Amino acid sequence: HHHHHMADQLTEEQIAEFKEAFSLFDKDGDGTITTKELGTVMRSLGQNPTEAELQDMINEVNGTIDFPEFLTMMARKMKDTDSEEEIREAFRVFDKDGNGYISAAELRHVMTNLGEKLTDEEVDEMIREAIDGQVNYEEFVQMMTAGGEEVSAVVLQRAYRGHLARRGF
Repeated sequence: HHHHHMADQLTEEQIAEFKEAFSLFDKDGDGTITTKELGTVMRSLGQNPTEAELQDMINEVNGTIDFPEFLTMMARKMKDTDSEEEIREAFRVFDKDGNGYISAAELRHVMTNLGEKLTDEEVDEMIREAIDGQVNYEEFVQMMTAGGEEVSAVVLQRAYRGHLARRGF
């Protein structure tokens, strides 16, 4: 019926690169790898899934992974890696002294005055989830992962609204 695939988001070079790496881990040449190789082939390709991510991927699966499933796994993890990096860069934009912290006051301010402005209810929940009144934003990012300032603001608001949606259920 349909032709769409996550691999549509991959370049031809990536497909070839992922194919070479995958096959490098296929021992008996049956076109599949075992679940215990998944983490290592992903790392060999520059992706570092956490133990939880790996467990989630494996649960989606005779204990083997076929190539199209692997391409899908790669494409989805690459998307998450890119988003996570973008969220970190967006926070870094608002870290004026670059020390890895943002004041609760400053975070609340940029979230409500720039971009797709957070409501008082959204932002107050944000501050609650984020304080020692300093926000270690690296920790906040890891927690969410389970002008220049304008674009950065929207990155954070969309990331946070995504987190809120998941939490509402």
